[PDB]
Amino acid sequence: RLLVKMVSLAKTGYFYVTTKNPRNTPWKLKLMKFDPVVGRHVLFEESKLK
Amino acid sequence: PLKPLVFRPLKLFFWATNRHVHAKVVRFSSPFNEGVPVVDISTFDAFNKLKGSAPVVAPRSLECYKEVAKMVKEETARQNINEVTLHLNSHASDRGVREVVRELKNLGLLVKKV
Amino acid sequence: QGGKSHAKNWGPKFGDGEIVFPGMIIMRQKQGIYSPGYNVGRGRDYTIFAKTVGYVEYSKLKTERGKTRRYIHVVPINDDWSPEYQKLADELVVRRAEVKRQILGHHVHTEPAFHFSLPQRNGNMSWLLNSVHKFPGTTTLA
RNA sequence: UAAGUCAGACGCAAAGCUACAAGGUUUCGCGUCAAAAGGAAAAAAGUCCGCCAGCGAGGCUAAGGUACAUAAA
RNA sequence: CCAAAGGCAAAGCAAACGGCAGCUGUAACUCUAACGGCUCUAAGGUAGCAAAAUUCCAUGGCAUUUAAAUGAUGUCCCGCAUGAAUGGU
RNA sequence: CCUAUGCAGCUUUAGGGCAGGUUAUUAUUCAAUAAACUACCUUUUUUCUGGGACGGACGCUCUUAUUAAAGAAACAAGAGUGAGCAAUGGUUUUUACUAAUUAUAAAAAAGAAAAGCUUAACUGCAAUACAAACAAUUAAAGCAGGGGCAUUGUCGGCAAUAAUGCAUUGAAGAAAUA
RNA sequence: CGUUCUUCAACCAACGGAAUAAAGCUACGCUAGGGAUAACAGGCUUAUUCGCUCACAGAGUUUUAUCGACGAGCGCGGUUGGCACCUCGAUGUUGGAUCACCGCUUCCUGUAGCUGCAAACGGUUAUAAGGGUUAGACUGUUCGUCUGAUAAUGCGGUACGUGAUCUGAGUUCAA
RNA sequence: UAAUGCGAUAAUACGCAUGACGGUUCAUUUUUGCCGUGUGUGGUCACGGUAAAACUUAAGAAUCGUCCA
Ligand SMILES: [K+]
Ligand SMILES: [K+]
Ligand SMILES: [K+]
Ligand SMILES: [K+]
Ligand SMILES: [K+]
Ligand SMILES: [Mg+2]
Ligand SMILES: [Mg+2]
Ligand SMILES: [Mg+2]
Ligand SMILES: [Mg+2]
Ligand SMILES: [Mg+2]
Ligand SMILES: [Mg+2]
Ligand SMILES: [Mg+2]
Ligand SMILES: [Mg+2]
Ligand SMILES: [Mg+2]
Ligand SMILES: [Mg+2]
Ligand SMILES: [Mg+2]
Ligand SMILES: [Mg+2]
Ligand SMILES: [Mg+2]
Ligand SMILES: [Mg+2]
Ligand SMILES: [Mg+2]
Ligand SMILES: [Mg+2]
Ligand SMILES: [Mg+2]
Ligand SMILES: [Mg+2]
Ligand SMILES: [Mg+2]
Ligand SMILES: [Mg+2]
Ligand SMILES: [Mg+2]
Ligand SMILES: [Mg+2]
Ligand SMILES: [Mg+2]
Repeated sequence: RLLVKMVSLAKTGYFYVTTKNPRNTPWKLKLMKFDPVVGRHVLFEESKLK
Repeated sequence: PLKPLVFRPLKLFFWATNRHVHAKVVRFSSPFNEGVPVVDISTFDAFNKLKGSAPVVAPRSLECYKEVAKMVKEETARQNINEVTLHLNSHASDRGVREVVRELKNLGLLVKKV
Repeated sequence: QGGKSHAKNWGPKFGDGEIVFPGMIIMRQKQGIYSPGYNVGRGRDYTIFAKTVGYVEYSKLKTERGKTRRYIHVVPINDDWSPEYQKLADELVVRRAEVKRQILGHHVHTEPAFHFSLPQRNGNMSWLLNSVHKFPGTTTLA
C-alpha cells in the first residue's frame, strides 16, 4: 500500500490524496471527481505524492 | 441493516394461500389502533365472475390475476385513492402476487415499496 | 503485565414515557440487539437517535422465523401522526433554546464577539481565514 | 475557594492475588477514626451507646447493670 | 598467531596493547586408546609446574607425623578458571 | 541501605568543540583552514517496582471474577493488533444459499454469491446528544452545489467493537498581496 | 520577501511527544533527608517444621511386645519462609571466657505397670526437675570426626541471656 | 384460517379431509425451597423477586399414527 496524488487533468492544480497498492494495480489510476475550481466533475490521473 | 419503520396512512397487503390470492387496502390513524379495510378483493371473486363469461382454468391463473388488479383499480379510483405503499413480507414474493402488482402499475395506480 | 482498555458505556439512556428531542441518543450498543422503530434513526455503529419531539416507547415483535425482535419508538406529544406535526416540532426546538438561555443567564455567552468579522464562503459563515484582512466596504471600484 | 487536600487506618460484608494465612496486599458497599470530649467492656484511635456555649449539692433515660470491692431487687 | 576492530610504521610490528577449540570409532577377558574420521578458526596452550597466595564437589586418595590430625611435609593429576619477560621452573 | 533540581574525582571506540603539539593542503618573505592522532575544555547517562539491583513492562481493541443499571484496581487471568481491499466501496435485478472473522446467541425485506452500470473512499456548512479534568476522541437529523444507480429511494467508504502521534521545524500544489 | 487555503514527511514505540544530540566507576568519597524503605533483634501469621489424638492397613505371626502407613483434626512458636508494625538528630556482629534465672518434650541418680521379662543386659508406657551432666587432638567456629576415662555426658527459652565486666580468631573501611 | 393445511410429476382442476382413541412437543401467588436488600452477638427480624436456576396436578393447542375400539 502507498499514498498517491490524484491530480486534475483540467490544469487547475486541485488534487486528492488516496491509497493504492502498486502490485495489484500496476497502472495509473483514473477516476471522476468534483473539481471546486471549475465546479463540476472532471477526470483525475494518478501522480507521485512525493 | 434493518431500516427504521415509517408510518403510512394507506397500505396494501397480500395473502397468498394454496388456492387463492387476497388483496386488501387498509387505512390507519396510528400504529396503536386497528385499521379500516376499504378494499377486499381475492381471486375467488374474479373466478366467479370470469367463469360465467370466459372459461378459466383455476383461480390461480394469469387471467384471474389481471382481473383482480382491474377490480382493485376500480375501487381505489371510486374512493379517490391514487397512491399506496406495499407491505413487504414472504408472501409478497409469490409469482401470483408479483403479476397482480405489475398489472396495477400499468393500469395507473402508483405503488411504492419505500 | 497489566493494562486495561478504555470503557465503553453500552446501555439505554431513557425509559418508557421520557421526553426526548431530535438528535438525542437513546441506545449505545455494539451489535444490533435493538432495532429502530418509528421516528428514530440508526448510525453506522448501531447508535439509535431520535428524529422528532415525543416520548420513548419499547416493544417486542415475533418474526416469521420464530425470532424475537425489539424496537424503539418515539411517540408524538398528543398521539398526532398527521404530516402537520413537523412544523410544530420545529417551533418547539426554537422555544427550547430560548428557555435554556434564560435559565443560564446573560454571562454564559453563546455567540462570539471578536474585533474582526469572520469570512463568508458559499453564502455561509466560515472559520478559515483569507490571505489578507480588509475592512468591509471601505474601498471603491478602480 | 486562582484556598487547602492528592502518605490514609480499622470494624462488619463480598471478590482478585497469598496458603478460602497475616494488624498482608488490590478493588468495592456502609459506618467510625483521622478532625470527636462524655458513658459501658480492665487499660481501650477504628467495637457498643452518644456529639461537649457556661454555671448549679434539681429530675428522666440509653448501652450496660441491680449480695462484696461498687450506685441499684 | 598481525585475521576482524584500532594504534604505529618503510604495506610491516606481539620482550607493543591482545588471543591461543569441539565431536566420534578403535588392541586377546575387561579397561584405556598407540592409531583413524569429520567440522571450524588468524592460531587452536609446547616444555615446565600443579589439590597451589590459583580447586566450586572437598575436610579429594595414599604415606609419614600424634593415644586421638579440617594441620604440616611428600606424592597422584586436563588445571571449575596453570603456563613461559603483565615471564616459567 | 534507599530517596534528591544533588556535588566531586576518575575512565572510555557516550555527544559536541579546536584553543597547544604533530601531520596534511595552500599562501607570503613567527601565517591561514581541519570528519585525523595525542593533550585540554564542556555536556548527557528515564520512570514503574511488596526496599534496590537482575529480569520484565509502557500505545490501542475483545473476554473472565467483583451477579442480572453504568462504573471499578493489582508485576491478576485468557486471547488479538501497529493491517488489508480499485473491490472486499456505491447502487439496481435474479434465488434449490444463510456462512465466516482474534473472539462473539448481530442480522430474513436482511445478508452472501452471481449479472449490469458506476467513483459519495465528494466541495462548503450544521441543530442536538454520548462521553470527558483539559487536549483531543464518538454518533448525527438537516441546507446549498456537482454526481452515481434506481425512478423517487439511497450513497459524506468497508456488519459492529483495534490497525495510531500534539505543537514546532521542513517540503509540495494553488491563490492574494508587497 | 511575506500571508492564506489544499496536503505530506522525519525523530517522537519511555507512544501528552521537546535543554538539538549523547555511556560508565567510586571499598578515597562528600552534603541534604527517611524507620514514608532494606540488613541484626522485637511484633503479627503458621504454609513449612515439630508434637499429640483418631485411623490398626501392612510387617512381627494369636496378641496394639515392638515397629509402622494412606487420610483427617487439633496444638506449639524452637526449622525454612511471608508481611514492613517499632527504632536511621545511631536498639554495638559470630563464637568463647566469667556468672546466671526458668520450662519439661528425663541423658544419669528415683517410683509403678506391661513384655516375644529364667538370671544378667534390655524394650516400652505413666509419673518425677532436688543434685549431677568429663579431660583432650583437628577446626575462628556453632556443628562435626576421633582418643582415654565416666553413674551419665539431655534439649530448649532468656535482645538465637550476658562487650558503661573481658576477649577480637572469623565477618564488615583505607594497603 | 375449509377462499385453511399437507402431497412422493407438486404445479394445484385432482388426492387426503373438521369426529374418535393412543403417543410426542408446548389454580387460595399450585406451594415449598432458594436468591436480593435493610437490620443484626453471626438469625425466635421485615419486605420483595424467581417471564434467571430445582419442584404439582390438570385442561387445551400443534403435528404424527390409525378400517375405530
Ligand atoms: K607488559
Ligand atoms: K516486603
Ligand atoms: K515518558
Ligand atoms: K537505625
Ligand atoms: K529420669
Ligand atoms: Mg479534501
Ligand atoms: Mg503488550
Ligand atoms: Mg502524588
Ligand atoms: Mg496516594
Ligand atoms: Mg492493612
Ligand atoms: Mg493528619
Ligand atoms: Mg430512674
Ligand atoms: Mg451498694
Ligand atoms: Mg599471570
Ligand atoms: Mg616475578
Ligand atoms: Mg526508581
Ligand atoms: Mg472538552
Ligand atoms: Mg437522488
Ligand atoms: Mg455507508
Ligand atoms: Mg516527556
Ligand atoms: Mg550523611
Ligand atoms: Mg514502617
Ligand atoms: Mg501498607
Ligand atoms: Mg514428664
Ligand atoms: Mg542456651
Ligand atoms: Mg546473643
Ligand atoms: Mg551490657
Ligand atoms: Mg584495596
